[PDB]
Amino acid sequence: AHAFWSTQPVPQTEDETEKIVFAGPMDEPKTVADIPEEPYPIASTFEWWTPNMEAADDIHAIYELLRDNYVEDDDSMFRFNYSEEFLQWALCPPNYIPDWHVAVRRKADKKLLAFIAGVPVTLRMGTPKYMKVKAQEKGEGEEAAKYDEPRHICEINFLCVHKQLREKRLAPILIKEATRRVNRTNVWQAVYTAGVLLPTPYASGQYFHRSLNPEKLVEIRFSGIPAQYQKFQNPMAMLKRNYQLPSAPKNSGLREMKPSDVPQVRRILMNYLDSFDVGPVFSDAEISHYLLPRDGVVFTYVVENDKKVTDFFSFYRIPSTVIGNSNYNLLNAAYVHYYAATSIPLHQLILDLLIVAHSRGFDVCNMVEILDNRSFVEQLKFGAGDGHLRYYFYNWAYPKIKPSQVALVML
Ligand SMILES: CCCCCCCCCCCCCC(=O)SCCNC(=O)CCNC(=O)[C@H](O)C(C)(C)COP(=O)(O)OP(=O)(O)OC[C@H]1O[C@@H](n2cnc3c(N)ncnc32)[C@H](O)[C@@H]1OP(=O)(O)O
Ligand SMILES: N[C@@H](CC(=O)N1C[C@H](CO)[C@@H](c2ccc(Cl)cc2)C1)Cc1ccc(Cl)cc1
Ligand SMILES: [Mg+2]
Repeated sequence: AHAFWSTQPVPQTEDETEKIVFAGPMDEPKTVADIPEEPYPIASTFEWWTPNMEAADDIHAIYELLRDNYVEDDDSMFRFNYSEEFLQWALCPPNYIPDWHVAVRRKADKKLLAFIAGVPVTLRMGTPKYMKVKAQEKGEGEEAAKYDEPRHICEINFLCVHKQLREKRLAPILIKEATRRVNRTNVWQAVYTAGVLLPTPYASGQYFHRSLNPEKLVEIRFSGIPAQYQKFQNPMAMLKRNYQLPSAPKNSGLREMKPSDVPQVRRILMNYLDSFDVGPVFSDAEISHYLLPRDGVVFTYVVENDKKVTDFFSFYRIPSTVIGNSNYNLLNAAYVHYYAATSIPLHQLILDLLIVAHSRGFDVCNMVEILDNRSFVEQLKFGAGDGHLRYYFYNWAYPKIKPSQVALVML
């Protein structure tokens, strides 16, 4: 049933998954020297391209391909519209590897036809806690601990084939070539998410959305006036009132993050992310890159009291194209990013996120049920969205975990 995924070092079924007991590689160990030097053979109308992410024109070409051809909802009403500043940020973290960004262009006119991006990530991905307990009961603790050290692997994102080229087996070709370039750098595992079911996820979670400007959301048909609001004489006035927020953060001590906060934010974040089975390890340079505010892209606030940072939150912006509408071009969405709470309940920290996002003119706040995102769904009036986000590894055997054991945000 899967002519491509069946030939790959991934678990092939849930049954196979269900009997994985320790973290570790799927495949034959191999070396750099075994991997072909030359790009995979490709059709003569196409050519491989490595974009230069320091070139505005290169960023622009990837921007247009995604604007027109990246992920839509199931009803083809909204399509993500990552900005060029956002792509620069997401594709170029500290020590990114230019060769990991793989594109296919049409020779004759250099039109971008397909893209896939790999970036480095330092990931904890050793045997999960629940399996380590089982291991102890079996007498098997050393085997369970073998791959505990964080690993420098590849995070794959932004896979996109132009609509005119769909269903011609281009996506496997891109994935093979990314894999080759990554292996040529002595990296053998990757982590990726998708909103579709593939062989075979190690975790799955729901999406959640929090209305910030319900009037606009109803106008563009992101949201309905739900059926129980009909019994009311005036449905929408009641909807704004339900979703209203304070004008200003309720935590005094709340202020935008600045560069001098990098060490403290690193510490509180890493201490928190430790509680999860799969989770990134960030250097100070990586905290600076992913969390310092950047206009239009990422927004980060710390709670500082008595000169020390005790809590923080971050969210990032992605507008979506509204594919049908008359009145509105764009849905301005805020996505919960990393955070850490040590002084106040997480719900009270995130409420200030919703307040800031609303003040700065976002329409909806969005998140997946990773991290401790559940602990605040009901008080903060999030509702579940459609479908599920699935988390995957390439060349890594891994026991199924709850999404509440996952701490990697994928942009
Ligand atoms: C060590 C380093 C390893 C590095 C690599 C690690 C693996 C990275 C894996 C990539 C992680 C990406 C993470 C993200 O970015 S997920 C975001 C994916 N992008 C979108 O959904 C944007 C809109 N859609 C498209 O652009 C195209 O429909 C895509 C490109 C998705 C497929 O193109 P098309 O529709 O023209 O199809 P095809 O004929 O060329 O190919 C059909 C084959 O492709 C398999 N397929 C379909 N969708 C996905 C998908 N989302 N992940 C992996 N495989 C996918 C499918 O099951 C089939 O194989 P098999 O079922 O026949 O076997
Ligand atoms: N490789 C994936 C990256 C991803 O997992 N995302 C990227 C989306 C934007 O940052 C994020 C997301 C978060 C909250 C909600 Cl409600 C929807 C999508 C989840 C591709 C993908 C992109 C969009 C969607 Cl909906 C699902 C999957
Ligand atoms: Mg294709």
